[PDB]
Amino acid sequence: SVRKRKMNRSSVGKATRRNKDKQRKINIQSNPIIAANWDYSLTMAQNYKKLGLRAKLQTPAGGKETEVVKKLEELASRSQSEREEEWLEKLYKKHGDDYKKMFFDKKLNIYQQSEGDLKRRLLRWKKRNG
Amino acid sequence: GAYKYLEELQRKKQSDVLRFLQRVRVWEYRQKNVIHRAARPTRPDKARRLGYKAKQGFVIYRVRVRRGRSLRATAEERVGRRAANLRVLNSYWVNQDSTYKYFEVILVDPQHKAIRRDARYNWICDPVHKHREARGLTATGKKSRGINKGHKFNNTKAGRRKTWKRQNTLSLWRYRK
Amino acid sequence: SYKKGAASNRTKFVRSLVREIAGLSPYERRLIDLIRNSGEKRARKVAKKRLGSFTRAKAKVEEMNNIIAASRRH
Amino acid sequence: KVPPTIAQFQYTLDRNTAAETFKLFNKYRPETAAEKKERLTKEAAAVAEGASPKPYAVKYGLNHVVALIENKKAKLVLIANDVDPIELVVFLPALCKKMGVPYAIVKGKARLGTLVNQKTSAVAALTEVRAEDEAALAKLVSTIDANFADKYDEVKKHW
Amino acid sequence: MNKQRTLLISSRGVNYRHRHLIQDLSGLLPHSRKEPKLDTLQQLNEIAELYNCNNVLFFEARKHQDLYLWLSKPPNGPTIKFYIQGSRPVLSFDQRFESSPHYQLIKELLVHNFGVPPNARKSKPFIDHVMSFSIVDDKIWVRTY
Amino acid sequence: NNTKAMKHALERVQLPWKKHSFQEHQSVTSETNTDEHIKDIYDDTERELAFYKQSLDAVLVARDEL
Amino acid sequence: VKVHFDQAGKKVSRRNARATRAAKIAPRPLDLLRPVVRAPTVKYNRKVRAGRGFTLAEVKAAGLTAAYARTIGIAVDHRRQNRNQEIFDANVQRLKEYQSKIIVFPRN
Amino acid sequence: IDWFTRHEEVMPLTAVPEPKRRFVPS
RNA sequence: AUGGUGAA
RNA sequence: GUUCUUUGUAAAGUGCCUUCGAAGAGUCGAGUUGUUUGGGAAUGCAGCUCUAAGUGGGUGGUUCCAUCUAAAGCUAA
RNA sequence: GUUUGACCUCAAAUCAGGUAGGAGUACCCGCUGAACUUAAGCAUAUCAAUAAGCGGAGGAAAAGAAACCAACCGGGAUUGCCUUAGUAACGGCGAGUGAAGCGGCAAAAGCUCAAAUUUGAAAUCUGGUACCUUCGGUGCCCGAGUUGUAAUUUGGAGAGGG
Repeated sequence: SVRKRKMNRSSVGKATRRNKDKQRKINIQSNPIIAANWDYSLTMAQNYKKLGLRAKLQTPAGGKETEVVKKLEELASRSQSEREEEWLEKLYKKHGDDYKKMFFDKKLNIYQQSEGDLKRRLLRWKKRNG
Repeated sequence: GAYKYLEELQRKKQSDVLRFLQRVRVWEYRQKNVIHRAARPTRPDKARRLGYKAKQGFVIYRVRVRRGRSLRATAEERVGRRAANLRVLNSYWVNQDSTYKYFEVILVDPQHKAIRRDARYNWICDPVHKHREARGLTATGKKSRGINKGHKFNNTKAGRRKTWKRQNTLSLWRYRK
Repeated sequence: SYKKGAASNRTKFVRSLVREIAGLSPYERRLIDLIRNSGEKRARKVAKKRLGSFTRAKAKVEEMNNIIAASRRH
Repeated sequence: KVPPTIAQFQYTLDRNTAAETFKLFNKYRPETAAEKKERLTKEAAAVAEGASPKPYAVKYGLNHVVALIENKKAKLVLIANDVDPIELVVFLPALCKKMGVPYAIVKGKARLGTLVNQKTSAVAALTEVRAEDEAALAKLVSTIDANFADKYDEVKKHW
Repeated sequence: MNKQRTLLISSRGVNYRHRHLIQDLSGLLPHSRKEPKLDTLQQLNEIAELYNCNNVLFFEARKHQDLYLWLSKPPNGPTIKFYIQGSRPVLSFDQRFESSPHYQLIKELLVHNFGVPPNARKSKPFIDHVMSFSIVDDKIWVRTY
Repeated sequence: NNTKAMKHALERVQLPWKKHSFQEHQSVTSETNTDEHIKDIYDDTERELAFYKQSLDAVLVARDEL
Repeated sequence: VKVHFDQAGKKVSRRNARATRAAKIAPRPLDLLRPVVRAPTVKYNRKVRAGRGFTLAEVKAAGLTAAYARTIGIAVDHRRQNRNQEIFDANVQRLKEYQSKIIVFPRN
Repeated sequence: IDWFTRHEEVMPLTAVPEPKRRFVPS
């Protein structure tokens, strides 16, 4: 070759890259419980059977719980705004619990929300307050 | 809104109203250059349904081509050479004469920061779309390449040279078949 | 085709509105006169030659019949 | 030679009626970008520390106006004659005549732009009004229908 | 008395071999009417209403290798389906055509349809060729010399 | 396939050619040529010759009437 | 004249590709849960094969939603139709069994 | 000839419900 | 034959 | 893993009930002159002439039935 | 107002910020296109939807989420491999040319517009400039933009409310 002949001849050197070992021994990255329980001497499919978890959901072409309990372990384990709360205080002190009067009201209930909207937000308000 | 009324108005092309608009504009576009920039698309409903937003970075070039390879693709190719920084998106028919045909090809500036942002159009900035018209990747180019789905397009679906090279070169395995 | 293409009052309105505002194309301008003079027979002949198929020319001449009848009377 | 739906324009609204139309329309300016921004900072300074009805303005988008006529919500519709693609607005006088919404072809597109905080508008419409200008609006409707519509009943004809 | 017209019509999809047959027979028939295109059946009666044609030849096209020709009459014609694998003509026929109504009726059709009326629009006085009609193995064989 | 409606078709469709001249008919009914006697039906040898004779001898029936 | 010398090479390529996808998609089984489908044409109708995607109907009958189905790794097809009753039953049972097996981790 | 528009229109061309966004302040 | 270089 | 901040009558999702509900034209198609193919139902494309429809339109199967929704665009392996 | 002012259009500048050319070219995408040679002379078949030439890209390209294939107890984006198969089919049936659906596998991922009004408020973006935690954020000013920029929707429906 023309260009390769110069690169071998020059005193610049070549951008030598040794990256063939890393193409096989790939570290697991996305789960810490797996990161501890993964034998790199074994293959992909062999590591899955060792754990318990399925490696393939289809019937595979060709031929052929210590860890899974720890995954079930990690499976065992919103408020309202200041204006919204203060606005609900105005409605409750005015009417009480008359939602029909509350939604036919114009001065306090400006955005013409339904009975179901106002009462739901009042239930959340009655949890944080009286 | 109005785009339904315009859509239906553009159907009746030889009708009295649109007939008159043709004979005025055909005279007016002959006064101007071969390749020149229109400030706004004359058929804006068509511009939209071919992907034109009336924001900074979109350009509508009007182009003139001779009558009697396809003329739509030639129209796009002519503006590609003149406006090299731009990327051809789509083109459409506006008006025709006995001697000439006119197209209003729509372009996008990939360099303009209003296009490099929004994700609906920032795909055109990717270097794989340099001269879409020079490779027949526009609407009319893909039409002339015979690229659709069906029994009709069997010999020219995924590259007519690709299917030829596949069919007329011997393939041999390590353990022979 | 469950969503075949129902009447849609708006679309019918727009099509008939544009149908009059645009006017008439030169072949149709000839065609409507050809109905009144030479009858519906020769009208279907010219329309079939002008358009692609006869199935187009039927609905076309039928549309012209609706336009003429509704114009003069109402 | 002009086909009748073109040159239904150019037979526009006259001197005095157009002046009176803008005497009404200039009352109903949309709040400009600067005015709107300063109002919201006033709202920010007030409401963060310690009611209003719907304000009437002119409606000015082509899609918005073509919505409003046939809604039907438009009362007066102004239409510019000078439009770069004329075909954009040619159907619009016919649409107004069909739905029975009173319209007027105004002269000058930039003339519409002045009342609306834009360069050009092509179409402008007044959907609703304050109570004081209601009688004045309806009087202008009759004024426009007498001057524009009744004088040019033959505008649908003659090339 | 014999005043008739022929109407060669075709469905979407005709070329090489079939268009050789359509174009040459349209040339050989001086009273032929060459039409653009059709797509389906009930319409064909109204096609005859246009040109006042006394005959019709409809080329239907189905399974990619075969052929389906439809011959019929304008007012109340009984159609017969087929499956085959500009001078004044002379029309020869067969004994086994007259053996049954099945072949006698199609003989009548082949006389005035595929033949000629003497008062044709493009009728030439000089003669050139014959028309061979005969039956073998339940099917017809036609060659023009 | 019934022959009743076939004979009803012979009533309405068929034109009387015997009332008119051979000029108007122009059709030689080459009778007594059964053509089931033809040897080699799959080789196409006698099928060519017997049909060619059937066509050419039919001209001489029309030749006197011409 | 092409020769496939790289039959051994590209198997090692494909295996290492699966190994990377295993490393990056750590607890998940590399591929999506595909349906069970009856093959077309008289010749092959006796054969029952892996289909492309389920349906909105099969997903809805299983007890989950279409958009959510894809996030849990169920391939969903929208153009496929549920004409057959036995196929519909087999796929619904396949999903319900799959839903008993899955362990969807919390987002906290 | 202004033929179709002489018969003046009655109901609007749609039937769409108008949303609550066009009432309570925006 | 394709493409190029030279030329009283 | 470790924290610092999360707000606004904010942003969605799901089931039921109620009222509506627009989808690309000098394009589809038609005739013809060339090109494309081993293409028989000129396949595909281009040139030129004319040029549609909305309980629509395209493609296939023996009188119906099945199948998709063009004339806009993006996308790894 | 025989002033003046809106726009639209055409200009301008050694202004500010950019960008396009050329090289390489195995692969890919377009465009253009021979002849020696094969059947007997050569118009097709045949060299050949080749070579040369021209234009354009990238790490791949192209293709792609059906206006698809089918005729079945239906399949379901595209690409590639195995097979279908030297089969259907075409070819002075001859030099011969030569698919495709299904099936097995490789790899798998879907979505964005245009479409009917934010109209109780262009909710959007460019640029300049001032700072900041600078592949950017914020304030302020300017321009674009209603001949429509944002949010909401793309038939798998969807939206309005309850």
